Amino acid sequence: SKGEELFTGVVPILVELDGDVNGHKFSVSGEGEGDATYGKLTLKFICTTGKLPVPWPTLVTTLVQCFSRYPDHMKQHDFFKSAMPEGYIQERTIFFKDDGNYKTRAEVKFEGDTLVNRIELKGIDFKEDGNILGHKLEYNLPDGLFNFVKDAGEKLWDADDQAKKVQEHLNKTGIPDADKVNIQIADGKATVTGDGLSQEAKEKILVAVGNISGIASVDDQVKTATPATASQFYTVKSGDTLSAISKQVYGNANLYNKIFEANKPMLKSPDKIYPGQVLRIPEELENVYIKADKQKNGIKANFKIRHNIEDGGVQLAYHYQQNTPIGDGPVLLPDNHYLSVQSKLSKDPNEKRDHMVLLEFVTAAGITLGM
Ligand SMILES: [K+]
Repeated sequence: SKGEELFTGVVPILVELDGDVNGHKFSVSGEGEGDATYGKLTLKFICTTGKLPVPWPTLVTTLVQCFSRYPDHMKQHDFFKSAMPEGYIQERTIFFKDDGNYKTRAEVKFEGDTLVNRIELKGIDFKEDGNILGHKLEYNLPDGLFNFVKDAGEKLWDADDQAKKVQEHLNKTGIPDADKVNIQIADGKATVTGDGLSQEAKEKILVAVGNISGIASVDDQVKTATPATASQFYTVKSGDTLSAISKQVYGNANLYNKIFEANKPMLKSPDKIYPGQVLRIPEELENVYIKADKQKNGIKANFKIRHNIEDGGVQLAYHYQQNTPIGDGPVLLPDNHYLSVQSKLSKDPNEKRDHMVLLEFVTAAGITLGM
């Protein structure tokens, strides 16, 4: 198990992708670094040929799982590092439901002190007005400033006494940790400041202040003691039901109670949603499932990605993966396990080329009972 030595600290990363999707050719270069002790990746990608013809999110999985955090009890199962520095070949087919597919072949290996991921991608059969080539997928979840339908929500005053009325509302309705934030109201703009809340507790506070009549935006100045993926925020439409919303955002109405619970105690029952109300849509988690493929000396994985569609819905991307070592030295062939991935996409306001900034955390784990 030599290869783990190479990952004990911060390691620079080069990524190069040459892609052609339905004859639309493009290239991507990536620079940054990974820290496998923390399963952490910090990378920025640039479309070097111009504008990217597909949504950036659809390329994330293709654009170095040797940087996954494998805890001590899991190191027996870390195929990815055991193949270093000679590396591995990583191949996938990605089936976008009701649309085209990507086929990818990548070489992942050290070149000097740098871990390099060189990729060839070919996409075919996509609908030129589909969600992919039509650029209908949301890039990321809005940060920092959240917008609400200004005149929707609880009526706390007619048209610091305003911020006082808000704080009393948060308290009276039972919003957890309302006593750990400070509210400021400036002409339809609320600023919420606080420290050491959960991601979930923060989100419930933000939504409860925004769902007040006369509040058009909420400035999230709240630090979470600990990150974690944010939820989607959904604006209720005339005619909506929680069941129909669930069908759109998750794919089935049978997850409607997931939305209801995630918006308690602000929301008292499924029938009390109203047009213009913002609701938290908690992530439906997807894991990466890995298995060994010994008579090929590597591993297989399967998983799916949920890509949010901008104007409502989810585009599923089914992934099937095979990894084969490049070197002939023995490698670790793991037991069945899974990886848990948290990813955040952002933009450099000063960058002018088509790009993607990526922050990612990945951890390994053993298959659970509920699985
Ligand atoms: K409002």
